[PDB]
Amino acid sequence: KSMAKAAGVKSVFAVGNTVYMTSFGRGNDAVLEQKIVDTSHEPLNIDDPAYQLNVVTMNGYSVTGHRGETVSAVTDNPLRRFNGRKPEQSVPTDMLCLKPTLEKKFFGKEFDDNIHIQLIYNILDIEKILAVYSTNAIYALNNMSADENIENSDFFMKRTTDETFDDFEKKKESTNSREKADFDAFEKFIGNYRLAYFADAFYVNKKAKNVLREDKELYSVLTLIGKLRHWCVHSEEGRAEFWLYKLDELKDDFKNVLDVVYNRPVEEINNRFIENNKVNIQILGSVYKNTDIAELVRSYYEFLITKKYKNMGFSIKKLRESMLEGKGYADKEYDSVRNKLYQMTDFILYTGYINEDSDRADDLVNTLRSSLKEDDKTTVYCKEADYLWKKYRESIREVADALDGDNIKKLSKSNIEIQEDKLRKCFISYADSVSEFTKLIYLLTRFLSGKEINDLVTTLINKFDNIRSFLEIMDELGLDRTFTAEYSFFEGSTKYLAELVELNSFVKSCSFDINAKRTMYRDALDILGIESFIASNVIDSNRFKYLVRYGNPKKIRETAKCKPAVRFVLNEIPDAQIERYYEACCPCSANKRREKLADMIAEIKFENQAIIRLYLTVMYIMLKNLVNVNARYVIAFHCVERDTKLYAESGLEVGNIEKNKTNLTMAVMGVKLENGIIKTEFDKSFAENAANRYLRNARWYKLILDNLKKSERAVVNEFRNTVCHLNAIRNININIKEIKEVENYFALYHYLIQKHLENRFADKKVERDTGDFISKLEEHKTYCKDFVKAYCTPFGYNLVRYKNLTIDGLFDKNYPGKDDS
RNA sequence: CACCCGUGCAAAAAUGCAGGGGUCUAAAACUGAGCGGAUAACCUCU
RNA sequence: UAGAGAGGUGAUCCGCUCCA
Ligand SMILES: [Mg+2]
Repeated sequence: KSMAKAAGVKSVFAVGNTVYMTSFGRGNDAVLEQKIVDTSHEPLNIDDPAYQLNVVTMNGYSVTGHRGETVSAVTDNPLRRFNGRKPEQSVPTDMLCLKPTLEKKFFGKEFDDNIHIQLIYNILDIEKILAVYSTNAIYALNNMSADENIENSDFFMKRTTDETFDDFEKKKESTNSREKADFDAFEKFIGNYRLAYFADAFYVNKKAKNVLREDKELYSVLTLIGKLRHWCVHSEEGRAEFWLYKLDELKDDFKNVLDVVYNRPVEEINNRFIENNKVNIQILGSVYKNTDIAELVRSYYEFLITKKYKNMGFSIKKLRESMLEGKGYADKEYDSVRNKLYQMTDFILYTGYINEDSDRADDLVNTLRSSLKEDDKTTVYCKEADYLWKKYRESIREVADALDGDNIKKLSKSNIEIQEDKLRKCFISYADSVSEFTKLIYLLTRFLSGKEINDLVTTLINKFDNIRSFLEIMDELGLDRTFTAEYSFFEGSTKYLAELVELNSFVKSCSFDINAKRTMYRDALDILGIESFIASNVIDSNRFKYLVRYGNPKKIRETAKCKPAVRFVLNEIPDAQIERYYEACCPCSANKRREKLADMIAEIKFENQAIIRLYLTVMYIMLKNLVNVNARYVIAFHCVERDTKLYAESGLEVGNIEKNKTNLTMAVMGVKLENGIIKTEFDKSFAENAANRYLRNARWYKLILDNLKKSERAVVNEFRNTVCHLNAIRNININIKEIKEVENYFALYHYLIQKHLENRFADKKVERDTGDFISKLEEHKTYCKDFVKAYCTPFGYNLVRYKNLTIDGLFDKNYPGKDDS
């Protein structure tokens, strides 16, 4: 987008009165080129200048890079920020005017630079991205007890990693009713039949059958996630602030359960790596009659699992496809062992390429990089494939004829006695040499879907890589960086980055218990509305697996009867897919086809039936999107809970936060609540004394003040409780009963929230504005665009977040829209 | 097609044109060759 | 016609490596 980024300007920093500029290095690193003080620059990195300064002035800098095509761009001097037309230049502050307090929190003192603030913001992003997935996981585990649904202070809410299971059992005989209820809730949870849906966490094999873990292990696994959620979404006090970063100091039981949970996939991958692929290696060694067997298994492990030496610069799969084309191996007879044949051929190609065919690989990579046209690309691929086939014709023939039918049985029954000394060097690390943070993260992802698992892992690696790059460039300048005593967890950022990269290689979705199949047939029976085939068809479906985890089957069955909701969601379906779906089971235009398909979906009944796939697909996508929309407000509430304490440390009289969470935006504005109402009216003088730069502008200050008078503490409290507990989705079958016409997922989610709020506040007196909002909601049969900004006011101090979270069209990145007024 | 900031030309104190922002939001990076993961769709054999 | 598995293919989102 920006021409400055294209020109190669990575970042612009300002320390003291001197300004440094960085450019992109190898990977995600950084390096200094230009330093400018008092419009006078001295070059650095003489060996390879990414860009050069055409002209220098106090206003800005002129650069022309060589990253790609010669592109000229102009960058702005950060020292002149906030000091325009308004001794008149200084290091820029934070938009929230909360920089010195954060710098004092994570470091000894203020550093008067603009790098540490970026590092702190990147650190905060870790908690910000952990909150959403932690609350999603805790919702997934809380989905149990669906039949006897109740809403109160839940068992998972009050879980802390202070008392072990030894002390927890003491509540069994205690006369205290409050603790008796908690212990009974835990006992009821431990006997739930649906626990098998997370067999990768609560189940362990025992000589062999999968069996339920011991009680203390289960309690530890539950309470770890519970405490993680409570710490990340709430605000701690005392020594519990630094729980995640002083994770090294738990009790023994949690360490043991983390070790046993994380070790099982490693044992299944590494310990029996020989046995799983024995039929392949035993013939590969025959093919390589003059190589070391230990080196061969080492190379096979490197290729198949870690892919450490892969990515040489061409698709080996395409090379194999072009090499085998036109030969007899495409025939149907070899289809039984076809996958093993491709694996052997690919490994042979790789091994030949890494050892001897190095110059050829380099030439192929250079030729691929030098050209752009696809015709030349495929011609070069075929040219290399012909030579490769000519060289390797005999070996693949040897592999193919040695992998026929009963010969595999003879291969399997025989034993093998390889030496494991050379192989263990490249083994992935066991649980004995793995940090607690990665173990806890892995335990967290046992309750997430594939998309969520990938997003979490990738964002974590990206953030840690950014932290490492900032640490390195901080080292380059020569300033102090050493963290405080209680925040030393980030000192070894490189170790955690490499560890997470290793973890990402083998992380997979949680496997499902074999014995749970009986429960599947009854649950899938109810999700199709067949009350007192399907098991063979839809149980294995991934949509069913990701729908049963995050939703009550009965509520999902009931919520599909709402015709407009189903009608809207299938609009995003590509034309070809729905066109195929329609004529598949129905026996003139796209819109009527969609409407008829939605009507057929709504009235699904039983007593050619390929319609089931579309129903599960649409249920899965709409539920996932509704969950994702709610995830944003969890982030906002977590940010509020952090910012109230940060501002209190800053010196502002924020006051109590839990009783009324509008206190944050009230303290920033300089207005104080009096006798239940905001007495003061708007005045321009109040804008100049805003606690942060966001509320300095008069118009948005007045808008926030006007909207604040229509907010109520009880409504905001209930909205907060609904957001954290996800009660809007948990009671979808009632809150979506009488919708008329939805226009986007934002509107659907907010209508759900409105209906929930109206349902609960039906028997309590309320002030006039809320009554007017309720009257508007019921008559229009759609979400009100004023209540949405009325109860979203606690995030008012962050004006940008306010606008994004209350204006339809500014909320979704993929669906831009117009702005009001 | 949101927010903030700088510069040059208009001032009636507020607009236009042209740029930057990991220190704004779920939110910093153009092209080419590849790796991994996740959800799909199509074809061929059983 | 609708119901198993394997292989391949045109498209999507996130991360990562190399060169310009
Ligand atoms: Mg940021």
